[PDB]
Amino acid sequence: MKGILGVKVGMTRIFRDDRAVPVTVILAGPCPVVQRRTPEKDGYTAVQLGFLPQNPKRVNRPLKGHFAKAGVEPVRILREIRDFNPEGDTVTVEIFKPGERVDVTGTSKGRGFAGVMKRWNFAGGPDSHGAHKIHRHPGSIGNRKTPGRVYKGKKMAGHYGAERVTVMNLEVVDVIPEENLLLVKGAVPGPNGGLVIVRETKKAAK
Amino acid sequence: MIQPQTYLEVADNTGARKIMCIRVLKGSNAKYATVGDVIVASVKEAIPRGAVKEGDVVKAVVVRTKKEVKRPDGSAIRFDDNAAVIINNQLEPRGTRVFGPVARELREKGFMKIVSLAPEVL
Amino acid sequence: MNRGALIKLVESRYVRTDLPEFRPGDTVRVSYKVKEGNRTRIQDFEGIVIRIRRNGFNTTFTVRKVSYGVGVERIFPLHSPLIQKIDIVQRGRARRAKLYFIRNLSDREIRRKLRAD
Amino acid sequence: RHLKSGRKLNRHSSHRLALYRNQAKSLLTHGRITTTVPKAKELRGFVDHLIHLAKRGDLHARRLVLRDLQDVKLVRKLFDEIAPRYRDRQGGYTRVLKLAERRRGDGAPLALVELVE
Amino acid sequence: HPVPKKKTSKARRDARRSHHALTPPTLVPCPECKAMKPPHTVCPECGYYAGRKVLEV
RNA sequence: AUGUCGGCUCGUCGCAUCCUGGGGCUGAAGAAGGUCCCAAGGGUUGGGCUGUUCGCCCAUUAAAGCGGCACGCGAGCUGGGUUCAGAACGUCGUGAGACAGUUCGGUCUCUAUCCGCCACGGGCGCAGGAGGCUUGAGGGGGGCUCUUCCUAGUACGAGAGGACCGGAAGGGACGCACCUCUGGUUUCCCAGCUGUCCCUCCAGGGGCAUAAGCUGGGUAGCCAUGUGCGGAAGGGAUAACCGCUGAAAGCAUCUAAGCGGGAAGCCCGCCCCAAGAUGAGGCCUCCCACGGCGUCAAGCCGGUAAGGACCCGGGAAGACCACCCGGUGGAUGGGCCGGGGGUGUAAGCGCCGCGAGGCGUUGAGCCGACCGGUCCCAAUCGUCCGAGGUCUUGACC
RNA sequence: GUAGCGAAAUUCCUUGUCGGGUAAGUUCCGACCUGCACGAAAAGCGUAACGACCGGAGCGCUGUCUCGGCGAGGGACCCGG
Repeated sequence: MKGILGVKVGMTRIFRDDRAVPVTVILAGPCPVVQRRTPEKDGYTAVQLGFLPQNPKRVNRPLKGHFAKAGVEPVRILREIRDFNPEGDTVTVEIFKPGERVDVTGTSKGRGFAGVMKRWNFAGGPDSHGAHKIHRHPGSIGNRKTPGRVYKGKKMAGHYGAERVTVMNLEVVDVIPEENLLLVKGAVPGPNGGLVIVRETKKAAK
Repeated sequence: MIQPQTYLEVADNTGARKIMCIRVLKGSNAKYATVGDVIVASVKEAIPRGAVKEGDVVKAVVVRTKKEVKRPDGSAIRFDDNAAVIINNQLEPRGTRVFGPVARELREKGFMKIVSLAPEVL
Repeated sequence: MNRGALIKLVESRYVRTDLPEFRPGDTVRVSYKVKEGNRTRIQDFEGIVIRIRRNGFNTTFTVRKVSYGVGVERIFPLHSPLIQKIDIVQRGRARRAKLYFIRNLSDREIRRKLRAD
Repeated sequence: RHLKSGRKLNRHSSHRLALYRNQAKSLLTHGRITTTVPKAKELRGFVDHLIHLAKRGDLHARRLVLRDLQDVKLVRKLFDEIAPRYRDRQGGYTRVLKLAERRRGDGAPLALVELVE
Repeated sequence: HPVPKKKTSKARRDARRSHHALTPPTLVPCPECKAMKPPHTVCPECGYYAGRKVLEV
């Protein structure tokens, strides 16, 4: 139930009759650089690692912190919980049989200090009936002397793009082992050329 | 496809080829309307004689001038907004209508009758 | 390499050649013929006769609206690759200026002017 | 909200074009220009284009650089003095070097453009 | 209008001013002459990266 | 000087619940109820009238809650009302005027120091120096629901009518994300057109006609009106209620013995932040115990690319800084090249037509970011801080 | 208190009743008289033309809104004075 990988695109396909809409995530086949066994940690968990960026461009602390079990020369070295790794190197020729289910998370597209009209989806002042401050500004945010404080958690202008985001249950319309491509009928967060890790959940009777 | 308050062609029996859509009718909260959704609606114009004066009658929207994206995956759209008037359950008062033949509307299942009924030319 | 390449792997698989029918134009009075199943699995064989009005490219295409005043106008984008389609026949020449979106039609329509184009 | 794109550039549309064509005249005359850095960056884009058409070599393309710079003495000056100096090389006809001394009273970093020789 | 309500101190004022301050500019020997030079722009005198392209008049 | 009704925008809270759940009782057959009890997690729409909260009134719906919160919220809005000056009607007054009697009018100043809030940093601590990867105390997000259909119109029924339980299938609202599709933008990407002035006279161009002249298109991007998911399943402890055993009341009794079931509620589960959690770091790798100066080598030092920073090239990261990837043992910008993808046949020449134009060379030309290639152009050469960020006790050689 | 007007730039009780409008009218229109406290030069009652008057419908068009999106400029942010 795993695979670290670089989201590539969002591109339609047709299906028998109805048409489906996969994104096309590559999954090259990372070298599990470190088991986290469990005597040593609570997790029991893999630390693997995808694409490879030239040998010299490297602090030697990774040269050997990567050398021990030894894969080769790469950077997207991230960790995930609960997955024995019989293989010396995962690949998804059979990590994922097509048509199962999958749970994807990858970093979201940025925004910079996007405003309140964004943030909480609603907002606005009415326009053109008077506004010293037209349309899109946050409304009042409290109440006099109930506390004299903004209630601590509440909505406000902020920064809404650099966040990690997941998308849970969604269909894997098809693996394709050759170029280690994978097709996941849906959205999948990210830029593209971007980064994503992939795992599982789906128990419910629905 | 959208219509909260609107005008809308009609041409069964009907007082016109025009009616007012009051509030649409599904799921309590509502907002919009696809074909096959019932839409209760007033009848802004009355054909002389005829059988629908100036009241309001429930009726199913057909066509929509809005790009509905099909499951077979393609999308009919036509420069018109035209309901058919309906009675009680889901029927037709008049048996005549002017619209293209075609489907989806039957896939709604509620009214296989209209799709049976709606001809060809125009 | 990269995403253009691999998506052309993936579409070489499905979207494939759309089965080679690659003759756009725009004047093109034309017959597309979609399947559309429905009642009793019946793959009734719908056949539409219409005026191409636009098309949009990029591997996946969409013959864009293909229009026809049945009496009311009805327009029909009709995904060019998809297997839904079966047979296609241009009946017009690929002539007449301005590429696509010819909205001359969507508004002032009328047999007479279209013939004037 | 803007995230991806390009051409991220200051002044004002029309007079942006005017700015470029203007400095382009300058550089294609004197052979080097000293300016604030961003102006230099975009200038190398645009001018590198114009010299490309300069080696493109014919009547049309000549009248297309005329579609820009609009000044026939500088046009032919370019068009026979320059092209041989690049009648081999592919792109990157320009050069840009940041200069030691930020300017008085306005504080811009400066820069030094000249097409390569 | 929504005016400040008071001074608060040499301290907190100097806190703000404190956190301002500024960096020394970078500088390197010139490969050629020497001097300082911002680490790579063509210096005013020894005057190049390679091939002079300045000066003399 | 404590800006007063009402609306917007944002709210959060309680329960004396409108619905959703869970249960007693019935003058409950079933279904629909009635009525009280436990229940605050979510939800409580769209309009007409009026300044209106209020109220009736249409359309429904699971419902269309009641209240707080300076009759929440004007250093955030509107100002319709009402409390200014102008004006008029009614009436009261001999008169100026007046009336919780109406009527039309009638400047809303609001650069933030502090708390609070949202994001983002700076120093620094974490008693060897740095480079990565994470658990999670803890905290937040989320928690909705209807409709048809199956067991079956079966139990119930004397028919019409019609279920519990338990399993699916569909949407509506809302939540989070994504460009493929549909769609919207695309201020200069393409073409057309009008005046005019100037390039050179005609042809072809340019500027100005809003900061795109105007009209048709439009990639990327950014987006909704589009697509995908999500609301749980499970488990624990539970409230009304239902018990099992069971005494003191040698029978009986759900009780302090002692155990059990029992909900959208609580906890965990799912997402997300988070060790400045001073109690993390925990793991891993290399640096080392570099060698330094009057030894408590916790000072001064190049050391130490171990690393790091400065500068640079940039960036679907972005105000700034941060983050991330590159520095010539490069493919990171810019360009050239190839595809894409926009427009929709370039000028030139020829020929046709009195002439506006047509036709052929012509799906041509031009081409912004799109996908790759290509050391042509630049990221040259570079200095700068950098070790004890750990101790006494306990094993242990 | 005559003719003329009346739920009225006058009527409180009040959204007075009836009818017209709208799916729905505390608004306006036409009547009713129950003129609290209209009325004849502080003028009554009409009236074509006219209004930067005030009220009420209807259409045409639209970001006023249903919910908003996007793009340019000018400020805002960063640097220097």
